[PDB]
Amino acid sequence: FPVTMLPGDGVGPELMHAVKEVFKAAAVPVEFQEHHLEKLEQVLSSMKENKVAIIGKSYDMRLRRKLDLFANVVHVKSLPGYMTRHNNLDLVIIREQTEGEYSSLEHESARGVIECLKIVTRAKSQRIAKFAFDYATKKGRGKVTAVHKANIMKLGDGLFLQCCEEVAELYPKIKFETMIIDNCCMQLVQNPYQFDVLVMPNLYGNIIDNLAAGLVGGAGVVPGESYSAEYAVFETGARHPFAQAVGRNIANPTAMLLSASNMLRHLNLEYHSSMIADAVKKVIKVGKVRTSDMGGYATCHDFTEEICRRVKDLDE
Amino acid sequence: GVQTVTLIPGDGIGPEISAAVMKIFDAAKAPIQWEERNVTAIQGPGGKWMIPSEAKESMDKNKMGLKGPLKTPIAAGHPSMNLLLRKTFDLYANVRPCVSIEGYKTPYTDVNIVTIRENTEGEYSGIEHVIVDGVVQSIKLITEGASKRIAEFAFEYARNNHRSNVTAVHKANIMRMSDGLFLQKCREVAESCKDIKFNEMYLDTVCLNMVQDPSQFDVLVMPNLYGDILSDLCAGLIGGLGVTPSGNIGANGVAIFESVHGTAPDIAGKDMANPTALLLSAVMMLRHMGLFDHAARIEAACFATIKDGKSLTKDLGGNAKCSDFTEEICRRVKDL
Ligand SMILES: [Ca+2]
Repeated sequence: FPVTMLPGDGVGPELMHAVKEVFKAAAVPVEFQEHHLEKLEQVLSSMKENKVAIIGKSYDMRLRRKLDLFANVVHVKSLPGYMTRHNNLDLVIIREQTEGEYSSLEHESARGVIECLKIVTRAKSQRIAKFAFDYATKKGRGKVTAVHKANIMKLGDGLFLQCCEEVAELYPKIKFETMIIDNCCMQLVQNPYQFDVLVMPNLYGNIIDNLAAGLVGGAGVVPGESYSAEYAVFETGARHPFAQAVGRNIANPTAMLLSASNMLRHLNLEYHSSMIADAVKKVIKVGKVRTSDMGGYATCHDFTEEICRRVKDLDE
Repeated sequence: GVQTVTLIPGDGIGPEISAAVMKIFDAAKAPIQWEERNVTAIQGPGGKWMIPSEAKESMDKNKMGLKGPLKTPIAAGHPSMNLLLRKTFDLYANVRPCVSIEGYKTPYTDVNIVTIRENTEGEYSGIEHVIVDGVVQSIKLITEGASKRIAEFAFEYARNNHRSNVTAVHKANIMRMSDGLFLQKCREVAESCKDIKFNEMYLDTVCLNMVQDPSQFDVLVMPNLYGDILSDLCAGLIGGLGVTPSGNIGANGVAIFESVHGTAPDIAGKDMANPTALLLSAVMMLRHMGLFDHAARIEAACFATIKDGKSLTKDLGGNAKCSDFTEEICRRVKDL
């Protein structure tokens, strides 16, 4: 019923607008506590009570810090109508979201000699390898591949890859592979179908999230989720700086609505989740209305308006 | 008159494909003579930190070097073989042109990317520390001198090879001090060469963009780790590591052009290896040496042999043997 709503930068407020409209059309029984953009405590307590949020975009990570959103899940799944150089793809990208080079540990050791620390610990390494294998079974996935550069970063990635192999033994039902990132990146664009579930540290998840997203139709359609031990925040999967900050009434709501459906499935209103999801996927398949990013000529509320037309018709 | 090139055939299929490159060169009557050396690291005084002296000495004289695939060493303390080669010759720029081969149907056509990767610093630095129990620290360092050097190299390469744009790839929104200094040294060079159009993109954005529409990129220069992974991404756009050349520019006019694919010893010695990777690298080599007229032919015949489709090796989907492939290119250049 109650969900924390962080509209975020750029078109985030516009995107979340579409979610509310669809939810009104589908008569979704969730009330959103909009919190706009210290201030994190108010949001934090909202999370502590609601335990589930939807958000747009050491900047915001201190939020991830506070709510301990250590795992990031991104679903890359081709949409039936939306045709790309890679069709019928279905992967999930599990990415550890708090460590690495993302804490802003940087100094000058001499003039023009900048040093940048990358941290990885056994605690969070395991935590995401366990999460990854939990995910894979709880969703029926076959295998999980651990991506790394442990032949160069022997201690750090090596500690990551090790924890992975330790958790891989407690889950014998699921195959376990390991692949080096520079190869795993080449493989995703030649033949992405060899992969099932990927698990990686922070920086490699930033690379593969957005590379994978391009395979399936771009930032406009690829959704994502970030989990804690208690909370679950739902967002978009491709979070590069120019993800969708460019435009007004041009943005593609496909990514957040599908993320909103996933949020409803987390809230166990699995009805509305499957309705909205199906409404979105069919509107795309018919191919009448499509936003510019998908090669169509259609405003953002044009797409949103037709989505509701379809979802209201399913209700009746 | 005649140029002597240091030749490192390496392991696995390496000596097969390097004989192919030699014969094809002879077929095109290229003024190249070969000096065969091996670089497998010998155990230095009290450890294992050095390559054979005859290798060092030969490459210092010949300046040009052609390197096949190298077995990954299995010795206990053995370091990366390209690490040693990188340190002893100060190979700071790793150039990787990726152009779709007309005869190889891939989902990406009309791609013409050159990635210039910095090869000395970045996340691939030797420094890693166990801070406390279960907590590991890895050091990425960017220096001003190394950044300016690679930036300067990228613009020079665009000038000499008639490329219009240089794009600087970075993650300076996350690593604001380290990558920021890479950006700002890139900008300084950019302001000095305004005949080259210069922009900056973020790494993550590029990968998304590269997978959708690679036609929008020209040369890309970036710190070490980003290069290592994005160079293999673009490779995967044209066919894979079997058809991508790769050179490495170091100090004292030393350049080592290499194949980047595996030693692949499951087909080793069976006359089934595809030597177009090494050969295209050997074209870069010939271009680096000024033998443009020899390079243009050799490269032109290899491209033809592939567009034809009659002679193709198992790995590219064909049934023919390396020997047949190598012979068609030879017979194709002789009438040229
Ligand atoms: Ca590589």
